[PDB]
Amino acid sequence: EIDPKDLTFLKELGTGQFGVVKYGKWRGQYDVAIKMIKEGSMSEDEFIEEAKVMMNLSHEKLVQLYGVCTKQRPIFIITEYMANGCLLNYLREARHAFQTQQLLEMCKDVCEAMEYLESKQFLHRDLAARNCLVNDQGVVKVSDFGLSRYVLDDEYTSSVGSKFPVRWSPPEVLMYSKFSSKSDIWAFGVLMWEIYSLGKMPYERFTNSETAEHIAQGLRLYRPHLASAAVYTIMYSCWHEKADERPTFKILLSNILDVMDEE
Ligand SMILES: Cn1nc(-c2cccc(-n3ncc4cc(C(C)(C)C)cc(F)c4c3=O)c2CO)cc(Nc2ccc(C(=O)N3CCOCC3)cn2)c1=O
Repeated sequence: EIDPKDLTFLKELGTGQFGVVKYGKWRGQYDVAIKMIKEGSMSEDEFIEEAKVMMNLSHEKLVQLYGVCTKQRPIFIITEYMANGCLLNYLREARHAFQTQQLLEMCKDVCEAMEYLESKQFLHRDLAARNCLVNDQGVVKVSDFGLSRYVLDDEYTSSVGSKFPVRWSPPEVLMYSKFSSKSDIWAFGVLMWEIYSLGKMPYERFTNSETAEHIAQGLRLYRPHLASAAVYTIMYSCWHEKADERPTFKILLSNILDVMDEE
């Protein structure tokens, strides 16, 4: 529990599923981001109970939760501040002129975070470049893990809703609501595709509805130009039609390290 007397509100950082997020300082010293949870957007009591478990998730590649303000409304969520914002927009800025080793290191950052979540049996459920952030050193960290469970908007939570992450979801989620570790694995493969494509929309010439068909029929994202055969094999291995034949994040991490050594 953070005391809101110890916060300031300095600049807007944009809006997400729960409303506005601000940059400010905590204790007059520490940079933070502050989610101000919009009324009606969150299952607040459930989140408050889960925040207790989320306070114990800590890894260098996970955005760090500093605390919450829950003796008031709106509730606030206080985290690590990530100076370069979301990965998706960062990827899309041509000035960065990334080398492919830098792209692979972004995949590795995310894979490390995801291996830690997997070790805790904790699903993200919306892993995608829009839900990763980049700090002032260029390190990518996974954000907003587990928070999909508290979203009240049916357009997000329904698998045929307009906001559901269709292009990041495996067939068994879209058809049956079968969420598992292996559904985050599928999304991670799509995220590597986003990274190697410099932030293109997956299935860029298809709708959500056409994507769900394409993939249920066995077809897959093409190799981005910047991806070697070895990198494409890694992302592609995340998309096996049999969930149980997809790798774990531990295996992915070893594969990524091997390719880094090879390249
Ligand atoms: C910690 N933090 N947070 C956000 C932030 C802000 C708005 C929304 C969200 N967001 N994103 C996804 C999401 C998903 C869900 C589910 C439930 C759908 C998964 C639930 C949610 F609450 C959310 C959610 O709030 C976040 C990330 O949390 C943004 C941060 N930093 C910056 C820094 C710079 C700039 C910028 O302006 N620039 C200018 C151009 O150069 C680059 C930098 C912008 N932001 C930050 O440090």
